[PDB]
Amino acid sequence: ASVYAWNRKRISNCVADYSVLYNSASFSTFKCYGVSPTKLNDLCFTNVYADSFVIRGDEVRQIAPGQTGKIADYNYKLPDDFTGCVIAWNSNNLDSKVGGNYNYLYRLFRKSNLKPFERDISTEIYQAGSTPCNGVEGFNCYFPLQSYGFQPTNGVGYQPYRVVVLSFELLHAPATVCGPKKSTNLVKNKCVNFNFNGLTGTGVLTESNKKFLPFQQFGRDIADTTDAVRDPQTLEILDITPCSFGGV
Amino acid sequence: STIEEQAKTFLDKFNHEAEDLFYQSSLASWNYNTNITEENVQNMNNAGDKWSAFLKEQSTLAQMYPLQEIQNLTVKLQLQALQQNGSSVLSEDKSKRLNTILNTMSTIYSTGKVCNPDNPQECLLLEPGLNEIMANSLDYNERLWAWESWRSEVGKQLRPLYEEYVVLKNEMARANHYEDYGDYWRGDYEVNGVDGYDYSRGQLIEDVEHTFEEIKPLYEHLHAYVRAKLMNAYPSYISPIGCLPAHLLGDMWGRFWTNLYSLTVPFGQKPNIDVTDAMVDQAWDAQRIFKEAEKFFVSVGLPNMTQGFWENSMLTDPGNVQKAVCHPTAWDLGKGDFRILMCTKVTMDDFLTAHHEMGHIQYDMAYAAQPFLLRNGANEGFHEAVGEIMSLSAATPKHLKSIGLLSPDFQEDNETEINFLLKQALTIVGTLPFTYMLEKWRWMVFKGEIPKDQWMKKWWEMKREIVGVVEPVPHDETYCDPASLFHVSNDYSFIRYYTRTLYQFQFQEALCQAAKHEGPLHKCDISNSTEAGQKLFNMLRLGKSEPWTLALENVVGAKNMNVRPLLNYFEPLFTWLKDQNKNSFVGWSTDWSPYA
Ligand SMILES: *[C@@H]1O[C@H](CO)[C@@H](O)[C@H](O)[C@H]1NC(C)=O
Ligand SMILES: *[C@@H]1O[C@H](CO)[C@@H](O)[C@H](O)[C@H]1NC(C)=O
Ligand SMILES: *[C@@H]1O[C@H](CO)[C@@H](O)[C@H](O)[C@H]1NC(C)=O
Ligand SMILES: *[C@@H]1O[C@H](CO)[C@@H](O)[C@H](O)[C@H]1NC(C)=O
Ligand SMILES: *[C@@H]1O[C@H](CO)[C@@H](O)[C@H](O)[C@H]1NC(C)=O
Ligand SMILES: *[C@@H]1O[C@H](CO)[C@@H](O)[C@H](O)[C@H]1NC(C)=O
Ligand SMILES: *[C@@H]1O[C@H](CO)[C@@H](O)[C@H](O)[C@H]1NC(C)=O
Repeated sequence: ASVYAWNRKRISNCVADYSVLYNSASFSTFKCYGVSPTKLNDLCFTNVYADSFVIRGDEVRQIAPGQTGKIADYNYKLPDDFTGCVIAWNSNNLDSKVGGNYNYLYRLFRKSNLKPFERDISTEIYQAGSTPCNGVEGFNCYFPLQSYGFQPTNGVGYQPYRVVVLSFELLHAPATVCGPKKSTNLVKNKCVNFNFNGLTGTGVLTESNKKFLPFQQFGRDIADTTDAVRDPQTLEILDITPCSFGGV
Repeated sequence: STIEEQAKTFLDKFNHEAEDLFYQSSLASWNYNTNITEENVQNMNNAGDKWSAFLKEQSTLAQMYPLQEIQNLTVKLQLQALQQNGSSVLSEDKSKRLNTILNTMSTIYSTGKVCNPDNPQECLLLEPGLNEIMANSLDYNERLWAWESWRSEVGKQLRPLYEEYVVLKNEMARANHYEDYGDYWRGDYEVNGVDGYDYSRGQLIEDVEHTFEEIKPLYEHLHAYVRAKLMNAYPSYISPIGCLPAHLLGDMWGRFWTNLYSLTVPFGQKPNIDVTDAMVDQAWDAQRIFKEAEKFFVSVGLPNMTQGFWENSMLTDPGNVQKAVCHPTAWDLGKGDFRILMCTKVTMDDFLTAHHEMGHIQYDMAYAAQPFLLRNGANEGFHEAVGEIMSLSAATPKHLKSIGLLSPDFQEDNETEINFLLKQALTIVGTLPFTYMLEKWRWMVFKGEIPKDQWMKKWWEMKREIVGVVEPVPHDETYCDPASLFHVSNDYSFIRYYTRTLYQFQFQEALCQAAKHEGPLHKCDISNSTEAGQKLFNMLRLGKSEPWTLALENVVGAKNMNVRPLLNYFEPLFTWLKDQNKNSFVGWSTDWSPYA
């Protein structure tokens, strides 16, 4: 979509992988603000609303927290210290054509600065003078709407880079989705610590003759003693019991 | 509800609308100059007419803004350039004489004819036929015929055409409430509205004329030196008591004396600074020529060229069927598209032209942060002199010996540098009086205080006085040989070449003081100094957004056009010329001796 008609789609109930972005070897503005790109994988907040729009190469600097300008003030304003990341890449091979790609529009004028995280969709014309315009172009109408023009011969500083904006904030909505956690390797016959999804403990593997039910994550036997778990990785049952101990 | 906020709204609308139309007109003009077909001519005139008509509509809308209350200078310069009516003041029956006459001038000049009268064997066009007979041959008889082969066969049919051009362009000044058309061209240098910084339109004629009384004594000694190695080849064949023929000064107009170097070499026993034989042993090509030029600039501190130029522009002469002209010109298509249009050759001139035409491209992106209406030079002399100061630096011996073109054992005595500096003086200093006289001639005839019967007797009497040339044949008033030049016929201001020299040496002294060079200006270098590169790019990037009279005060502190920091470059040359002319007859009076 265009800059003035940026969409906002929430990503939730599924795991979002940011590792593939690091080795994509295609982005040119892989910059993160307010958080390191690596450390936001394991931990993250909800409200993963993604904003997608088209920004010209020279207009990249305009789109940044605490930075004002033309696009940042009349099309989409990023709040200062915005906790998010911006990833941009060249789109000349697809978002360009000979003679100008007249498909992305933007707002050139506005009476007041845009509120951060606001989408402006209106046909209202700029009113700098006192006499309004009745639909006929004159000396004070100045139709703000204009069409971007991108060509394959555009300079590197003017190339249209396809960029998206990710927002991260913690609201009352629970059950946020973050990056996946790498699984360790199996270890057999050793008093080893284990930390499953929610619970952790120490013990060793020992043979058992009793099968556990398949619709429980963990179980206990006596005196709130958790001694049974069910790995969901492959549903392969493994027996875990506290390892031997005693006095000398 | 303020006029200040109303101008920024209008220029923001024009900048995005015009840059879409300008990129279509520049792209259409580029394909016409590379691939000529029958359909490509109709495609270019269709896009070019609606682009020219768009500026006609925007100039009328900006007219209703009053100019007496805009204290901001950035938008004042934009509104002054946008409100130039141009051809809109003329009526429809008079505006049709512009496009009709100007297209007739280009087609008439494009007719090549060297077939001999009463001897019709064959004749080819101008470029392969006319240029070889003036630049290579050394025979007096046919060149005297060749002098009359163009000023009596081409200029005779311009007398009714050029006079119609100079009687309607002169009328625009009364329609624009100016004095004359010569004063209209001085409006680009005119600055008003600033206290103590005002530049009158009429003060420039006096200041230019006041600076000409020190150019003359330099040109007196320059002409005296060059006359001693030419009278050697013709002792008793030309008399050494009068002036020189017009058809023996290198070119048709005698502007550049480069072709007299083979005839007038000072000391040909030692080899010249020539590396044409040096590049062919290592098999140098067009690609390796421009790569070492690029790494010279990035060592200074300027940004390198973008990736959308090497795979997009053309470098050599492509194909065999494409007979498109490749005159060295700089292309600014807009929207980040920049091209160089020339045919490369392994010659002296094309290697220097490769340096000359790339500098305009490097200047165009420098003021890329400026708005579109201010995306230009400060005046017409800035964009030409900036592209030539790096030509002086590339000619230095450390850079020629740095790449490996020159021999590793090349001594640097007295005579290897006096020969180079005086040859540069003939192509730079020698062209200053020719540039000043022609623009001085055009101003009074545009002013109108020259009758019809006094064109030739005043034009010829100053060529004999200032330049010092005796006419090889008398010419009456029906000839129109001053209108044959490229710039005068196509409405080009020739004053941008006089201010080119005075600008390209103001920057040299300013940058050498920034680099803290210990020595004179002839041995000074600009390279290997990132402090001077940031100093220049700070001054290159202003463009037309600031007045040019403020641009001088930002570097030298003198608001006028100073001539003193140009003689200091040639003090080693001037003191030798003063000693060499102790006995020669320096200074000519009026001379009717040969053709009384
Ligand atoms: C998830 O469980 C399925 C069940 O067979 C298994 O095939 C798959 O490999 C498991 N995922 C991983 C990452 O091992
Ligand atoms: C180049 O010119 C030739 C003839 O002059 C024409 O046939 C050809 O189509 C042109 N190429 C393009 C890309 O227009
Ligand atoms: C003057 O106009 C320029 C327009 O480029 C603007 O940037 C600057 O802020 C203005 N200054 C004042 C004092 O109005
Ligand atoms: C330009 O032309 C308009 C009418 O077309 C006129 O009102 C205006 O005064 C002219 N301006 C100049 C500077 O000649
Ligand atoms: C131009 O210079 C920049 C900065 O040193 C560099 O990253 C870039 O690769 C250079 N361009 C080329 C074509 O080498
Ligand atoms: C110095 O200049 C003179 C010219 O008068 C020349 O003869 C001499 O060779 C030069 N010096 C050297 C070392 O060549
Ligand atoms: C200037 O820079 C060039 C870079 O190639 C270097 O070769 C040369 O030695 C330098 N000269 C001086 C005097 O620093």
